[PDB]
Amino acid sequence: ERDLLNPIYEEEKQKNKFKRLIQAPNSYFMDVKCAQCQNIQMIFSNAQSTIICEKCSAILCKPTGGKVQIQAGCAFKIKN
Amino acid sequence: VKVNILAECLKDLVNAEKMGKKQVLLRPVSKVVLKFLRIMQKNGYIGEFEVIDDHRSKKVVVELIGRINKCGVISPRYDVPLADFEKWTNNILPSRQFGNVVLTTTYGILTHEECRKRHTGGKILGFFY
Amino acid sequence: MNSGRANQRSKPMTGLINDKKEKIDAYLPRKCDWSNKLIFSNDQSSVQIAIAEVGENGQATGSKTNVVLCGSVRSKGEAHIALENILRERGLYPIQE
Amino acid sequence: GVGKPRGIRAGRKLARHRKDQRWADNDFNKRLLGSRWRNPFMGASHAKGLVTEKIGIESKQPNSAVRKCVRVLLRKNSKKIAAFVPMDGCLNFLAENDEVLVAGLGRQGHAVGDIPGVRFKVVCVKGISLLALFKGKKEKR
Amino acid sequence: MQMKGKGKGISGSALPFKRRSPKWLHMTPSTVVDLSVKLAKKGLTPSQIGVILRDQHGIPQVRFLTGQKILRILKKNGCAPQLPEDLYFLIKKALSIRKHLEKNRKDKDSKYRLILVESRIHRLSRYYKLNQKLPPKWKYNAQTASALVQ
RNA sequence: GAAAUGAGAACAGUGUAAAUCUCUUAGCGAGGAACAAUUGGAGGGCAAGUCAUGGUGCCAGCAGCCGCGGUAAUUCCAGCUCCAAUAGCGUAUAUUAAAGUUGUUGCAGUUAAAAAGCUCGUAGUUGAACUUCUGUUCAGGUUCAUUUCGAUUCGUCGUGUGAAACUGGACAUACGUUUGCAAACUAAAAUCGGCGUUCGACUUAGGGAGUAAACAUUUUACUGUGAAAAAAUUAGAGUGUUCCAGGCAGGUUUUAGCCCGAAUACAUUAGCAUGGAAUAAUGGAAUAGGACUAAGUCCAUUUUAUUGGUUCUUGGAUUUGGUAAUGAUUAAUAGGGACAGUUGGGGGCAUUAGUAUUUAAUAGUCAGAGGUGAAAUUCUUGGAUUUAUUAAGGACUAACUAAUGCGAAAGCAUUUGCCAAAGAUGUUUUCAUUAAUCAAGAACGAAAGUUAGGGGAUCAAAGACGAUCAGAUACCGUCGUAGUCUUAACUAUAAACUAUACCGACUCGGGAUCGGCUGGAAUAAAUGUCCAGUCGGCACCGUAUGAGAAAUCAAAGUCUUUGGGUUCUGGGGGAAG
Ligand SMILES: [Mg+2]
Ligand SMILES: [Mg+2]
Ligand SMILES: [Mg+2]
Ligand SMILES: [Mg+2]
Ligand SMILES: [Mg+2]
Ligand SMILES: [Mg+2]
Ligand SMILES: [Mg+2]
Ligand SMILES: [Mg+2]
Ligand SMILES: [Mg+2]
Ligand SMILES: [Mg+2]
Ligand SMILES: [Mg+2]
Ligand SMILES: [Mg+2]
Ligand SMILES: [Mg+2]
Ligand SMILES: [Mg+2]
Ligand SMILES: [Mg+2]
Ligand SMILES: [Mg+2]
Ligand SMILES: [Mg+2]
Ligand SMILES: [Mg+2]
Ligand SMILES: [Mg+2]
Ligand SMILES: [Mg+2]
Ligand SMILES: [Mg+2]
Ligand SMILES: [Mg+2]
Ligand SMILES: [Mg+2]
Ligand SMILES: [Mg+2]
Ligand SMILES: [Mg+2]
Ligand SMILES: [Zn+2]
Repeated sequence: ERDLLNPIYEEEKQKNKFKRLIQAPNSYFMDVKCAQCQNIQMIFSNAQSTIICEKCSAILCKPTGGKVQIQAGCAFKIKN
Repeated sequence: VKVNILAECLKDLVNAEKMGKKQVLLRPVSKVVLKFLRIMQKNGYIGEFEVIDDHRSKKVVVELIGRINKCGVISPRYDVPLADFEKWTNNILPSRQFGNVVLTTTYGILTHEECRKRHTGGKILGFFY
Repeated sequence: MNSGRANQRSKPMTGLINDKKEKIDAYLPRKCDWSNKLIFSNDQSSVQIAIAEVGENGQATGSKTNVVLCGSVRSKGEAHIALENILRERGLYPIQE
Repeated sequence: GVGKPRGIRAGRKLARHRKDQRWADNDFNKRLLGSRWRNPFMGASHAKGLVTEKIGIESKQPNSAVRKCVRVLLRKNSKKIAAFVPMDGCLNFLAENDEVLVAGLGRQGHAVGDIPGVRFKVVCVKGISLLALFKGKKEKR
Repeated sequence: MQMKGKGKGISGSALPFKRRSPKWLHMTPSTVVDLSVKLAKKGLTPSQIGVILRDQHGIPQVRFLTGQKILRILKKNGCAPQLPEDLYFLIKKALSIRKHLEKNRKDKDSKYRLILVESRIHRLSRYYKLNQKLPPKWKYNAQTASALVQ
């Protein structure tokens, strides 16, 4: 027995992006702080490209299917 | 693709009462789907129901009493003069006692029966008993 | 949503009543409480459970509550969850010390 | 859905389909192809004719017997006909060259289970119902 | 799932509920409109521009922020990409196929694949022409394709 | 045993142009072969013989289809007795129903007949969701309910409540505007009376409401009435002696006149009038321009007697300025594109191996090899088979290779390198119905086969031989041509198989898989392993108060509780593809 209108948070957290009721994504946004310049740039959780630090020109993120690996030790807050 | 979601929603629901589901989630929903729903509700077939706001085209959840025996639509929604009624009443309904053949009119949507009251009716929509 | 549920059990169940407001149906059949289906005249696998009423001291009272569970629901291994819920409804499954 | 299309705008389709898929019926295909007119009677129910000769035919499968039959010449049609003479002594009345009235046996096609290629019955001799000649108190020439 | 009696699935993308613009971000519609048209001037697809504004400058959904869909913004600012991504690209690969086919005049799987791709293009033309979003005398044959190559 | 009585036959009367007949009616008119029932059956279907009946003996014949008949026939011939319809009853042929056996409703399509081998694709058919919802109050009925009221009787009305919904109003940013009518009430001003005001009657203004015309993009569709000949069908009245049926007839007791009738409905399809709010299609402002409003200007113009000239009313054209929240629904667990790592025996060019089969060289011996159940043609000391090295050549990709992978299907497995392509996953990217299926019409489609060249190692249709057999131009054995390989043409079929059309939504349990992704743990920091999710892809296990003829089916399911969209196919068998 389960209510379909007041579903558990966990359950919906497991389900597939499009299966959840209100239906929302997983992607998020993050302020990255270069390993040098320090500049704080916003990068999308699913960047589809390599990202440079507009200050110096360092490498911050490498693209993948879904996740974006962050180059070396750079900082990252999840804006939400 | 999809078509007459009223049909999409309807059978999904029948499959419900038939399987003994405790409640149902209808995915693609419209004014029609909802009107039909409150008409079944009003006549006492389905229970309380909630419409969730899918920012695209709402999702509805209908509680299942356990009195729905069958509720479907009718292929092309033929036109039906008031004279064409008994034909369909003896046709679709399991008796001269559960008269529920929903139709579309200019006067909105009425029960198989209400259409005789208002005296107009028009195109068939669906049925439930 | 208790809503619909409370309202179906609401009034009494009475079979085919004629103009002369007479009941005619040879007998009024038992109805499955968790499903609201009809219990046959020969439904082998449908059962009526008898549960007893207790009186605030660990003692038992000469009072029982019945639960009708149709065939199919009992067959899909529902019963245990079905009953455990008809008992929530009639305020009873949760058994406080 | 099933094969047939359920559109309110697709009546034409269903219509032509039925007119077509309908040729699969022999009863239909039969009368529709003026077939009835080509048989020996030319559609007709009965036909007059002259006895060309009384011949006998052998029974088929589990039966063994000498069937009485007359080879007739239909009038306006002018065809050779195989005609079974009914009851017992019957052929004893049919004199060669007399006028005979013939009709079919159970739906024009298969002959009685017993007979081979015979499709007709003989009902009149010189314009005298056979039954009549079969029962003494009736008629004879 | 288009030209596929057998293959079919779900790539992704589901716009979040909250129809307003993210909190953290501050940018009068105009601010974006500049980036958008600037970026566009460099020669970008509204398809690609939007990608930047999400990966680079945290703007999830330009439409939600401006109240304007990219292509529209662009068209209002003269920076309109003549021929739509849709058609453009299909025709691009449609062409790439032809070139490859030449030196491999025997590669049959490719003859087939092109047949499908050329088929699509005729489907877009039918469409884009009907929305008076492309001159009626438009015709992709081989000259329409090589015409864009110059 | 006597009464009864039409057939029958009749003077009269009626009727008729005459005549016939009917009808009324006197004399005459019924008791057993009579004053009269047939026709067609009696195994089953199909109602009726269990006769120990006679004749016939697969003969004569019956039989609609099963089947009867060869010496003891329940189906023949006939007797008897029975059954069925009965002034009727058989038969032949076409046709209706049974025929959900031509199917829109309402079929079938794995194996019974039936999905096309497979994809593309204009006609056709089919198409996601949003746009006054809603509330309050009044009123007219309607119903239903009633610990209820007043009336009547052999079953209704009125009254009250609650309720629902209808309606119609009103009002609430809310389906209209003008007109004329009527008007219903109110706010002022006037007049009139009493004592500026308390009040009253009577005027202007004001919209509902109340009609008619003008408007709400255009149809579908539905309401309703106008139209849809008569006769016929249904059907009211109506004792033609009932009835068919005609439309007449009812009361002389108001009889030189009375009473009453010849009604009504249905009529779909296309046209007309008209009420309309749903579904459905269609449309309005996106280059811009639209809208409303004021003025200016230009063109056109009615009435002013008429012609000019001005003006002006009325249409249209622009410019400007003002007003208005100026004008583009979401973004389909639909579809198309962009992008990102990645995956695959997908494909096309290159390239590249590896053993093996042949065949050749270089050496090495020695009498047998090879083949079968046995042997036999076959090969061999001008050296076989054999062993080592090596080479030429054409095909082939082993073992890993499995209910595992990719490709529309046919089909696809050595390395490496290019060439254009693809799924799935990932997306807070765009585009926003672009789509589903499809006659026409095209792209493919192992083999075998065909044309013209290549190539020719192995196996091998035809063929040549051995053996086996009673027979062997067959199943074994020895050889061998076409092919098998390839380039370029052509051929399109195959148990082209899951014998199960594609798109879509649902519904049981369970682990294991292949590809992608996201969390986590250990090592370790691995293009690895494991735990847990989850999309998408083969497949399996268990099970169904779901399906079936069953085998069986998680779909072959959500179909008598018979209807998501679309294409193709079948209609007893054989002759026949
Ligand atoms: Mg037989
Ligand atoms: Mg899908
Ligand atoms: Mg007389
Ligand atoms: Mg007597
Ligand atoms: Mg008799
Ligand atoms: Mg007989
Ligand atoms: Mg007899
Ligand atoms: Mg006998
Ligand atoms: Mg008969
Ligand atoms: Mg037939
Ligand atoms: Mg108003
Ligand atoms: Mg390759
Ligand atoms: Mg050999
Ligand atoms: Mg070699
Ligand atoms: Mg593999
Ligand atoms: Mg290998
Ligand atoms: Mg070809
Ligand atoms: Mg050759
Ligand atoms: Mg021998
Ligand atoms: Mg050989
Ligand atoms: Mg991980
Ligand atoms: Mg896993
Ligand atoms: Mg079946
Ligand atoms: Mg199974
Ligand atoms: Mg069906
Ligand atoms: Zn830096």
